[PDB]
Amino acid sequence: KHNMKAFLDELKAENIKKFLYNFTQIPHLAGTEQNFQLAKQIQSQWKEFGLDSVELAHYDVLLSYPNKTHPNYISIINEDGNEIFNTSLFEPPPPGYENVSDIVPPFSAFSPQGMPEGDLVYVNYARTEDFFKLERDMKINCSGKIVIARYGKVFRGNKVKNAQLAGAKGVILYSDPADYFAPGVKSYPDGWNLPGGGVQRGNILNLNGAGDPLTPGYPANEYAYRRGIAEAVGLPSIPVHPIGYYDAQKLLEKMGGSAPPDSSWRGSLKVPYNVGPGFTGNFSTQKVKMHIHSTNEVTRIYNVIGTLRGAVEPDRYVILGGHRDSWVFGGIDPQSGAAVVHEIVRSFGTLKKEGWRPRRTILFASWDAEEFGLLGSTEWAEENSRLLQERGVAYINADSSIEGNYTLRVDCTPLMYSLVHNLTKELKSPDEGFEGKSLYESWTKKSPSPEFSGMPRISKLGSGNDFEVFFQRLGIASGRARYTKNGYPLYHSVYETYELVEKFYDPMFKYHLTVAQVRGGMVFELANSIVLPFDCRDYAVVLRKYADKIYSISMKHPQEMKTYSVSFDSLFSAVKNFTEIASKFSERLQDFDKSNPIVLRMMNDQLMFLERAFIDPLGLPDRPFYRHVIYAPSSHNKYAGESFPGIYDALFDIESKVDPSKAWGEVKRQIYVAAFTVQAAAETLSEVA
Amino acid sequence: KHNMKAFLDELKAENIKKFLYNFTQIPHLAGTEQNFQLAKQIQSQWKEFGLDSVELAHYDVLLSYPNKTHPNYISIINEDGNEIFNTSLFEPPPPGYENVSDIVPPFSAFSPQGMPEGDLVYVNYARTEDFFKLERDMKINCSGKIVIARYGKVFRGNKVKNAQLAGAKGVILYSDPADYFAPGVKSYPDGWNLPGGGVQRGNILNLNGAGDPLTPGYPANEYAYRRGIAEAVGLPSIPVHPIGYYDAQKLLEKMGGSAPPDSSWRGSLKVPYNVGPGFTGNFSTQKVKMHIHSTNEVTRIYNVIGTLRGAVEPDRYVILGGHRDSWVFGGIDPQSGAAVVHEIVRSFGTLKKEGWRPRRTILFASWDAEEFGLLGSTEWAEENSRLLQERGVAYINADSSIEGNYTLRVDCTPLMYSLVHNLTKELKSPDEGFEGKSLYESWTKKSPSPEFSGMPRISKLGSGNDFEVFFQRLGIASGRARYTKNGYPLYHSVYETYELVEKFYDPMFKYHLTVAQVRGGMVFELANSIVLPFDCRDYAVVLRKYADKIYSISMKHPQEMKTYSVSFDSLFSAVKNFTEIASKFSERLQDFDKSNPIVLRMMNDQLMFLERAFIDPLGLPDRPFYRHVIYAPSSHNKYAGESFPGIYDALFDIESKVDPSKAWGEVKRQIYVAAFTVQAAAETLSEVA
Ligand SMILES: *[C@@H]1O[C@H](CO)[C@@H](O[C@@H]2O[C@H](CO)[C@@H](O[C@@H]3O[C@H](CO)[C@@H](O)[C@H](O[C@H]4O[C@H](CO)[C@@H](O)[C@H](O)[C@@H]4O)[C@@H]3O)[C@H](O)[C@H]2NC(C)=O)[C@H](O)[C@H]1NC(C)=O
Ligand SMILES: *[C@@H]1O[C@H](CO)[C@@H](O[C@@H]2O[C@H](CO)[C@@H](O[C@@H]3O[C@H](CO)[C@@H](O)[C@H](O[C@H]4O[C@H](CO)[C@@H](O)[C@H](O)[C@@H]4O)[C@@H]3O)[C@H](O)[C@H]2NC(C)=O)[C@H](O)[C@H]1NC(C)=O
Ligand SMILES: CC(=O)NCCOc1cc(Br)ccc1C(=O)NCCCC[C@H](NC(=O)N[C@@H](CCC(=O)O)C(=O)O)C(=O)O
Ligand SMILES: CC(=O)NCCOc1cc(Br)ccc1C(=O)NCCCC[C@H](NC(=O)N[C@@H](CCC(=O)O)C(=O)O)C(=O)O
Ligand SMILES: *[C@@H]1O[C@H](CO)[C@@H](O[C@@H]2O[C@H](CO)[C@@H](O)[C@H](O)[C@H]2NC(C)=O)[C@H](O)[C@H]1NC(C)=O
Ligand SMILES: *[C@@H]1O[C@H](CO)[C@@H](O[C@@H]2O[C@H](CO)[C@@H](O)[C@H](O)[C@H]2NC(C)=O)[C@H](O)[C@H]1NC(C)=O
Ligand SMILES: *[C@@H]1O[C@H](CO)[C@@H](O[C@@H]2O[C@H](CO)[C@@H](O)[C@H](O)[C@H]2NC(C)=O)[C@H](O)[C@H]1NC(C)=O
Ligand SMILES: *[C@@H]1O[C@H](CO)[C@@H](O[C@@H]2O[C@H](CO)[C@@H](O)[C@H](O)[C@H]2NC(C)=O)[C@H](O)[C@H]1NC(C)=O
Ligand SMILES: *[C@@H]1O[C@H](CO)[C@@H](O[C@@H]2O[C@H](CO)[C@@H](O)[C@H](O)[C@H]2NC(C)=O)[C@H](O)[C@H]1NC(C)=O
Ligand SMILES: *[C@@H]1O[C@H](CO)[C@@H](O[C@@H]2O[C@H](CO)[C@@H](O)[C@H](O)[C@H]2NC(C)=O)[C@H](O)[C@H]1NC(C)=O
Ligand SMILES: *[C@@H]1O[C@H](CO)[C@@H](O)[C@H](O)[C@H]1NC(C)=O
Ligand SMILES: *[C@@H]1O[C@H](CO)[C@@H](O)[C@H](O)[C@H]1NC(C)=O
Ligand SMILES: *[C@@H]1O[C@H](CO)[C@@H](O)[C@H](O)[C@H]1NC(C)=O
Ligand SMILES: *[C@@H]1O[C@H](CO)[C@@H](O)[C@H](O)[C@H]1NC(C)=O
Ligand SMILES: *[C@@H]1O[C@H](CO)[C@@H](O)[C@H](O)[C@H]1NC(C)=O
Ligand SMILES: *[C@@H]1O[C@H](CO)[C@@H](O)[C@H](O)[C@H]1NC(C)=O
Ligand SMILES: [Ca+2]
Ligand SMILES: [Ca+2]
Ligand SMILES: [Cl-]
Ligand SMILES: [Cl-]
Ligand SMILES: [Zn+2]
Ligand SMILES: [Zn+2]
Ligand SMILES: [Zn+2]
Ligand SMILES: [Zn+2]
Repeated sequence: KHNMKAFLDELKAENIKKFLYNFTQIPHLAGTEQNFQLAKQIQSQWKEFGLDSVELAHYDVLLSYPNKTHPNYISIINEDGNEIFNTSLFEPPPPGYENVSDIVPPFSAFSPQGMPEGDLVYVNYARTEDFFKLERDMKINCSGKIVIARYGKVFRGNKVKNAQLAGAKGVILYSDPADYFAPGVKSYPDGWNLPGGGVQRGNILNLNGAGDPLTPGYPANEYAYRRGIAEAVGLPSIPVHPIGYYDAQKLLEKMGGSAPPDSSWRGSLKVPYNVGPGFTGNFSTQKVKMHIHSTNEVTRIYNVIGTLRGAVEPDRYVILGGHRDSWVFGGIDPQSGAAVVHEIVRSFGTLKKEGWRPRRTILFASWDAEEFGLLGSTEWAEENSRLLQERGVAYINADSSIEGNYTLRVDCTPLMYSLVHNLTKELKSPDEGFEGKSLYESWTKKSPSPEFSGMPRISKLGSGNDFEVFFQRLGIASGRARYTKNGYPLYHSVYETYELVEKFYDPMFKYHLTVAQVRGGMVFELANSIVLPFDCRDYAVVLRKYADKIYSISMKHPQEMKTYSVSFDSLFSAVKNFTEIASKFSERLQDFDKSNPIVLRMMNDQLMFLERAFIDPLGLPDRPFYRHVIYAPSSHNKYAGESFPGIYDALFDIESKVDPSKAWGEVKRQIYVAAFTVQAAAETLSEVA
Repeated sequence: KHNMKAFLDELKAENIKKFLYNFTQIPHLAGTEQNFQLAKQIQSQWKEFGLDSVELAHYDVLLSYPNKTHPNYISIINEDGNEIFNTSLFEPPPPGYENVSDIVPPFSAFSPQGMPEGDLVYVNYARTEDFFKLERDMKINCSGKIVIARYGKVFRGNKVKNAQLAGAKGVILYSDPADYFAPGVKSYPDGWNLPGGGVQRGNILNLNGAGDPLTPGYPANEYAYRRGIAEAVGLPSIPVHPIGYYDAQKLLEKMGGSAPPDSSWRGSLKVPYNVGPGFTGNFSTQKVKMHIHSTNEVTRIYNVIGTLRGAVEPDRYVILGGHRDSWVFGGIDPQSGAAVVHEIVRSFGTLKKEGWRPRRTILFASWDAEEFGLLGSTEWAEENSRLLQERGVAYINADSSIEGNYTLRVDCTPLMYSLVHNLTKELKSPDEGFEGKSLYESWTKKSPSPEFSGMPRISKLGSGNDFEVFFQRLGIASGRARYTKNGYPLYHSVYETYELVEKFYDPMFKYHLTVAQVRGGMVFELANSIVLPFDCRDYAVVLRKYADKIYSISMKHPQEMKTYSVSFDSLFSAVKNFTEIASKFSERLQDFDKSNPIVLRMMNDQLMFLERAFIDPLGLPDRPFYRHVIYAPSSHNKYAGESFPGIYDALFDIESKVDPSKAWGEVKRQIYVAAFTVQAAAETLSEVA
């Protein structure tokens, strides 16, 4: 039989290991020759593996790179202007890679150039609430200061935006052992912790879904018109640079001014964690000076796009996509995901060579420049948005397969909750102590949902990965899955290597195999079930949960809700209707006449277009590329999802707005928008005529 | 047989006559009780005629009405402030209707209130070029003046916008016999001309597709949040009022200042047509004073929505829609169209009662508040946009069936050119002298296309009617057809009556019948052809024509095109590709395996979504509701279509821009957008996998 079991059994742990090793011996930084070579290899092998076509799609996008002859670094500088202390120019490379060239030194991609000099303020995680505390409660003013912030909690682009809005003239990011050194574990190479010389690379953009900073809306193709840098989307206006905790200790140890406000502001280094501004009295005339010389350059990138034509509905696309570019070796990020995809392709190709075809078309992607802002996926989607809007069934992401070795992590649309439950009950747990039990059982035991007894946690989609264009811009049902912990310390560091994975995360490649089965399994089902495997009722349940949640936030302001006549009735009414209509649609989907293919196509179209129905073509306020009304990335933390984001942001900090009538007006406006869109989505599930 | 001939033969001229008479005995002004009653009648009869369901869909939208106890009028006022001349307060009503109540007096809907007083400037048709001539060449300054303009050439909303941007403090519109009195024909009731006391009502909004001024984007339903009037879309900021040529003569006869610049500025009244400002010396101290007291009011409107469920593809909608609201009696506008629709419904219902059903679902609409800005169609589309985006095959408009009695007029998407040619060859010409000949033959003889010998003129869609939301916002293939002349004088006047039509336009109701066959025929084919009756190749042909046209406009500026590197190569390349791909798609559509319904559905979806592919979700600059990249209403004349409007407006008057680098940049940007969208549309016709 050519069925799911056949697909699943052909997947091999040993294969994923061979591929991971192959993809991680040299760096594959976006826009470099080495990453072009790997694209060409992936393209050749997918062809050999059996796909019907395999093409490269290229774009010319804004990237950022340090100047090789003018390195970036930070100094403590004395009253004379002598640099008495300099941060490191490179991470000590790991054992056996000390002769690898083209390791990009740590830097914050897209930082502008500058050499600002000033007093430090320490801002904790540089979260919205950290700055509120500092400005509102402690009365510290960051204007003209250099801020230093510890990585963690929220996306680093949000930190930089927040610093910049507080009037900082520069930002220093560092990795605190409180957040990146697990108790009892040793530093790389002897365990999986971050050494003091390790540093986290990463871009610091605020793109809000735009893709290439220069070409919002349109693909960065050969004849594209580009904005000038001054009008580019999402670039920071102040220099930024990341450092490790050895160097951070040197910058923090002399800090003076106010004490930290409380213990949630103290990391684990042996320093007081004073907020500043500036240093204690003896050094009060020493300053910090950054030297940043990175340049932004339009550079060509390459996606690989593989097609496995569907037998019955070739005009219906199930997409498995993940990126290929890495900061350095990409041992976990992305290559642990890409090796999984490569084996998935191999297994689908095996079946195809024996004469099978999926029912719908499967598209496989190896995206470029994900690290620089999801640029490769976003540009390709901009190019192909019409095809995707009308034909896109689903998108399954495939970045890192592991960030830990404890249990499964799934984030996805409610429309895939049932699919994930059902598949995971049919898969074997790889976990110690659950030999012969199902993945559902182990996952449910170790990660119980907060809401329902006997079910597992499934999170909403956030962002900071390549599903963003598909889900939040285009409204294609999306999901992702990986093994996780109970981020990871070596994230975006030179120390993320093949050996890190083989020695410390997954020596048997069993967690990888489990992830390939979940991802692959999802795609197989999406691509081959006669009836699309979405359950609209699961949306109805979460919609009520989110409505209760947003209502409760509003209800912290009972007096304003009275004064301005703020009602959530319309939104609850819409959610009720969606629940009733969804229930009747499910009955029909169960009871409809199974022989009739138009009836079948009608009802699958209704399932496919349900996610699509949550898109507002007007987008969210000031964020035109975030069009989904139910889910957007948090305005405060790009990684986290926010539900009813339009209402959430209208309510956020509302007690501070100077014109409350106007602010509450806008809350009511967002309620109207959301109720309307919920009702409109429900109506797509009504009988059609 | 239940085929098109059966549908077509059941249509009767005598039926349309009975309905026209029924729909035109009392006024049906939007938002009034009488128009609600007619909606309820139409709903009852469509039910009786056989439709599967017939519902009212209501909205609460901004309308405008004069104050019944405080009438609007204009005065010449002397140095003392005595009103020595007053324009009329009502049109003399026609014979036999002098006791009809609730005839709304002439007014410009949505005018703000005011009583400005000043000197007149006469601005011809108040076109963009009229104001250029006045300001640039004649050096007359309209700032603080009251402008008087003759109706004609362009939509009146554009006139008012233009006046307002020139700094006018009020506008007076009038009907010049040069434009509204045909030589040799008598005034109503003795012929079809406009009497001197006749006046053209009409709204003066600049909505740019928005619908209800208060709820852009979203339906004006029960829980809608509304903008405040100050933030409403499209309202004029200066008072406006329309008058007839008796009154206009009194205002113009004393005009002084400069002579008219040339004869294209002179109408047919016995006045010099001086431009002003102000009156000749003896009266130089007399002024003009307007008194406008109209109010904007949120008012309920009612669309009637009839459904005839499809037998095979019920989730595919062919829409026949036209409005029901009228300024007064609506003898031509709209009721000559609505009576045609009513008979179409009757004929489809006849067949249905004998057991037939169309292949696809047919939706019939009787729209409200079209006269106030296409509000009823736009709000319903906003409500149902998701259903329409994914299911809408086509929209056939059905406003006035006649504006003359000479030949056919068709404006539509290229995708319907072949359909219209083929249908018209099968229909009988109603024309004198073409007894026994086809409508194609008479139409082709009297209205030859400018491009192709042996073919008829088919125009692009403009706007100023209820297809705008469907075509230019949503990208649903749209068309319209009526009998026309070789506008009409009594347009939007009290004199537009049943008798005007029965006595002077169409006594035998044969032109009406022909129009019902064309409209009905189109819908029948769209709704019942196995393969959708669109020919993508016809788009390819016009796309090249428009590209040649826009290139030629640019080429008036050869030196700037050199300096700024302005190339149209990408756009021509895209048009070439569309031509090649369209040709290959047509071969497949001809040669594909006819038995396979998914292949059929795939290919019909590709045809349905082709029009859809020209939509940019970002819209045109500053006009977010005009999203079609090939067609928008002219920024200078809402009635006229413009091709490649983004490039056209970037080029318009470019020699006047102070920063030519920036202006030419934006031209190149619009070229990129257009080439991209053309290529993207073409790619939807490529094999899908
Ligand atoms: C969820 O689904 C339910 C239907 O199962 C749906 O109910 C609809 O509610 C609207 C109002 O929110 C109803 O609107 C009314 O329609 C009647 C005509 O049928 C009007 O007369 C009513 O207007 C009068 O009364 C109003 C109420 O005080 C006044 O403000 C107004 O000025 C008029 O006096 C009113 O417009 C509608 O009829 C029902 N539809 C049905 C089929 O029951 C509900 O709207 C859906 N929820 C959402 C969020 O869409
Ligand atoms: C209409 O359809 C035709 C195809 O039938 C399509 O042609 C495509 O044109 C683009 C360029 O406009 C080609 O792009 C090239 O791709 C190759 C890789 O295949 C690149 O090496 C090229 O880049 C190099 O050369 C450029 C040209 O001077 C340099 O600017 C660049 O820096 C590099 O040195 C270039 O990107 C593309 O390959 C073809 N595709 C095919 C299948 O022929 C045309 O684009 C379509 N028209 C529109 C408007 O889309
Ligand atoms: C390790 C850490 O600091 N974590 C902070 C907090 O993380 C979360 C917080 C909440 Br609340 C909810 C969820 C998360 C979360 O899922 N974090 C994952 C961090 C790993 C990011 C990883 N992505 C990427 O590295 N993308 C790139 C580019 C992203 C972009 O340009 O948009 C980048 O992020 O620089 C990946 O998705 O695997
Ligand atoms: C009679 C006249 O003055 N004609 C001027 C020039 O007309 C044209 C010019 C060119 Br160039 C190209 C086409 C035309 C044209 O087709 N004109 C038709 C005038 C009749 C308008 C008629 N519509 C309507 O009355 N609509 C309403 C509401 C429209 C809105 O709010 O958007 C209004 O327009 O007040 C109708 O479509 O039948
Ligand atoms: C990764 O694996 C690929 C393919 O198995 C290796 O690429 C092959 O390299 C040899 C040159 O030694 C050639 O004979 C083949 O043409 C290559 N094939 C392709 C498709 O590129 C590659 O060398 C491996 N890389 C590492 C680091 O092990
Ligand atoms: C920090 O690095 C800077 C730059 O390399 C060092 O300062 C330079 O040192 C040489 C003296 O060897 C001078 O010629 C340059 O003028 C210095 N440049 C600047 C900008 O100061 C500095 O010595 C290093 N500091 C430490 C502690 O190593
Ligand atoms: C997950 O599995 C459940 C249980 O098999 C599926 O629900 C069943 O579906 C069948 C076929 O329609 C119904 O007749 C049974 O009544 C259902 N049982 C229950 C308890 O609902 C469910 O459809 C699967 N989900 C997906 C997306 O496939
Ligand atoms: C327009 O035609 C309709 C229907 O033929 C007339 O409406 C009918 O009016 C009588 C009252 O005289 C009732 O018996 C019916 O209930 C009505 N039917 C409907 C569906 O409304 C209407 O009177 C005609 N109007 C004019 C001006 O002739
Ligand atoms: C134009 O209409 C105005 C307003 O009706 C007339 O002026 C009014 O006339 C009466 C005298 O009968 C006065 O009491 C009002 O004070 C006048 N109002 C204003 C605003 O002037 C005027 O007489 C009419 N002019 C002509 C020529 O008929
Ligand atoms: C208009 O009529 C023409 C002529 O009948 C149609 O074109 C023919 O279509 C048949 C069926 O596919 C082809 O086999 C013939 O070769 C076509 N003839 C020509 C000259 O093209 C055309 O399809 C009709 N247009 C529409 C929209 O139906
Ligand atoms: C890098 O720095 C060097 C040397 O100090 C300089 O000459 C060069 O212009 C810079 N390179 C870039 C790409 O800016
Ligand atoms: C913060 O500091 C700068 C001092 O130069 C000042 O311009 C700004 O107003 C200050 N803001 C507050 C709230 O104190
Ligand atoms: C692998 O699993 C063991 C057992 O719990 C755990 O203690 C170890 O920390 C895990 N490795 C990683 C990298 O999390
Ligand atoms: C109309 O004018 C009258 C009388 O001069 C006034 O009292 C009334 O308020 C106005 N009506 C409206 C709706 O504005
Ligand atoms: C037009 O007239 C007004 C006079 O009050 C003036 O303010 C404006 O600048 C003038 N414009 C030109 C171009 O003369
Ligand atoms: C009806 O047709 C005749 C014959 O050409 C024409 O002279 C007359 O003007 C037409 N009526 C109208 C209203 O155009
Ligand atoms: Ca782009
Ligand atoms: Ca609206
Ligand atoms: Cl992932
Ligand atoms: Cl029409
Ligand atoms: Zn990654
Ligand atoms: Zn990453
Ligand atoms: Zn009309
Ligand atoms: Zn009209």
